[PDB]
Amino acid sequence: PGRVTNQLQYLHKVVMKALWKHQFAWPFRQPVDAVKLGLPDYHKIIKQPMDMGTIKRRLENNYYWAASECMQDFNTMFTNCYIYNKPTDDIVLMAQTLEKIFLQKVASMPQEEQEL
Amino acid sequence: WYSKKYAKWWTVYPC
Repeated sequence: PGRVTNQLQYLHKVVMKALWKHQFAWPFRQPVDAVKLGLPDYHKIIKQPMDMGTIKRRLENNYYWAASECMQDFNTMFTNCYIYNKPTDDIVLMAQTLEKIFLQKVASMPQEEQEL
Repeated sequence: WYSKKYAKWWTVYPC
């Protein structure tokens, strides 16, 4: 039930392009491995894991029907990091840096969504 | 493995 829209193509070709290459992207390109990291409480706190590797694949595979779905996955990723981790943890500053770039890129997105 | 608290110690995915 997926579509290609102008906003989803923008989120793929402009927003994700910028975030995927960023120096702080590496913890977020793939799901958190709570076993490997030794975080037995991770999945007790985070009930909807999300990462940029999953988002990127959904964009590539036209999984989304509408840009809001992709925006929601980005918000889940960032909030998940802020909820699980502590405010002074490095990972949170990395996530906030990525969120700043996300927001700056989204600010130039077409304001109206249309299928292509 | 990496530390969430000290994540910036690592420049790339350490696995």
